[PDB]
Amino acid sequence: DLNVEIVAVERELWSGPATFVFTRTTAGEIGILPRHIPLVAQLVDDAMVRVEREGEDDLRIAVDGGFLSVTEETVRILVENAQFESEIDADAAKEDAASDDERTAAWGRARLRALGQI
Amino acid sequence: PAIVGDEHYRVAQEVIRILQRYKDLQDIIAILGIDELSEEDKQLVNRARRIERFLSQNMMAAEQFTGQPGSTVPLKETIEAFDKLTKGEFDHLPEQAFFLIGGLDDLAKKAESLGAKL
Amino acid sequence: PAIVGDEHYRVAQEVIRILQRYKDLQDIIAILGIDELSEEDKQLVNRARRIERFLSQNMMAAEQFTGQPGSTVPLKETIEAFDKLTKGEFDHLPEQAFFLIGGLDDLAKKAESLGAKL
Amino acid sequence: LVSVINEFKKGFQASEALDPEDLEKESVKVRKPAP
Amino acid sequence: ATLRELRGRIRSAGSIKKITKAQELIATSRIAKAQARVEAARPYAAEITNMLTELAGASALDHPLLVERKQPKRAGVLVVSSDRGLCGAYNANVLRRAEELFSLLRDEGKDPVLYVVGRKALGYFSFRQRTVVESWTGFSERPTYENAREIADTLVNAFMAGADDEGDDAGADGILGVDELHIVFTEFRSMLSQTAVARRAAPMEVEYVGEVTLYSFEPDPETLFDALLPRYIATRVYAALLEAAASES
Repeated sequence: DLNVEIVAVERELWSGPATFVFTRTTAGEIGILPRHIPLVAQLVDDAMVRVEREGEDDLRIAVDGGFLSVTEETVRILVENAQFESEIDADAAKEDAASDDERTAAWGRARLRALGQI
Repeated sequence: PAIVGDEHYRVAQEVIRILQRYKDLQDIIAILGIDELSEEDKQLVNRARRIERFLSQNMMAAEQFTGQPGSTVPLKETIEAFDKLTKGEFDHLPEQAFFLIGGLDDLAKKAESLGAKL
Repeated sequence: PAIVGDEHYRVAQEVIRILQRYKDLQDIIAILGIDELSEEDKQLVNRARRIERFLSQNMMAAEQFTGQPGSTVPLKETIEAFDKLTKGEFDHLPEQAFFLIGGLDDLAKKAESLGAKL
Repeated sequence: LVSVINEFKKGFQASEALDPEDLEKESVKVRKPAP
Repeated sequence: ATLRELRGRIRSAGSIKKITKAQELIATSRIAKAQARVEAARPYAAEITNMLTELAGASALDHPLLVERKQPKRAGVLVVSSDRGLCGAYNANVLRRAEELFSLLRDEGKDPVLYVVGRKALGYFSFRQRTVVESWTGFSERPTYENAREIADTLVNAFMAGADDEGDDAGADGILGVDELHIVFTEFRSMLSQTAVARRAAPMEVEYVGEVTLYSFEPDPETLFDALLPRYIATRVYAALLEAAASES
């Protein structure tokens, strides 16, 4: 298996084993499996991370300022900010989406994608 | 309370309590400044300064010393005004608006003259 | 001013004002030091400490106790030196450079000995 | 008097060094050797 | 009435003593919190350092953020100070370090363009009449990554705008930038020792070593390097802010 570490600037948010790490880099959607080759990529502005763990429900994380680093022994996602699916509130995400401010619009779109409404 | 009634006694006791606390805090304010007081203590200090200014009054016999004609305040108006003051209903008015005046009408007129609305 | 002239009197009054302000600030300085003072007050306190040290002098009769020969300072040099000190032309020099010396030449020599340039 | 004061106000005239070694710099580490 | 005033002074001194003791204990707790925050911030700094180092190792080190300007004449300087003033010599030491940095820059034929974090430095430079391009206040006690991101964005934008500047002219930008970015803050070396230091955030001179599966970057190593260098600058600014908060406590 592969160990995933979702780390924020202020603190390390999440850390644990997983089975499939989906995300959307600038080039395009990427799915990391246990022995993926080493890689460094930049997550898109409104990126989203989906961690499929062993014997557990998937974890959806909205990511802001994301960066992905695969090392064949652990996947490390460095995020300026992030929010788990449970913590994300729908109404605020809708309000902040489709905003002129590019940063808040990207954050809102990432929250929408993490929730499931896309 | 038996003689002057519950309302008068309660308002007077609240005024005395606020002024006593302000007297206690005066030295701390002098040395370390007001900014180092708790928010509730800052509120109490502002209320106490306004109350102590409002206890002053332009007297009929004081005109010869100030040129300002004196004023008289009915007891009911005094009790109501100090009840309002002890609740912070005039906290938005400048303290100078409370200096050497009569009732609440005088307070409103002076506050308007000083650029504030009662 | 009618006797000692306007320049002497003005310099003396300025020195007295600075020293009086320092004496007033002593109460705050005792507890919190010079760090809580305003920028004006910090500058004045440094000026006052240097002035109070410069009012000292190596006396002729003191040679018996210290072995250091005393010094004579002409009144014109005294007025000029204290005018410069109150203006703030020696604030960079260390405090001790002003201690137990004569005129401005002695101040320059002692400051150079201590490291500061003058 | 107010007018005179306004006119007068219109006419009235009022009145060491850091060591370069002490300055630690932000460096970009690189595995590769120098050029 | 000497005895009466003496008793009043005794009461005042007792109240001041009580307040100061309480503030000292609260400051102890806040030191604990600030150190915890520094530890929490450490791992992201380590990981981003490693990632940026790899990107540099697999890319050309010619970013405009890593090249020293030609005949530089300006230097951005960010002085980090506190908001509250009951710290003893914190602000004084920081501002003394800043003045020494200004002297060094002036001896190096540069002009300091000043940015301030906190209110005490604002007051100091207002008294000195030194101009402050921008000031951020109200978070020195507990800074977040957003504040550091904003500060780093402003500083890097000024630095980039300085690339096209020619002499005193802003160049095609219309903005007169700077040739360097320095940070003057207080390091929390240990509970006993706090040291004010000046640090050049930009430009970042390259440190080389001989040696230590190559990494597979996408889309391009240079694009990732360009998109990550500002992130690293923001991370360094945030670390400086956290250390400044701990030192202030």
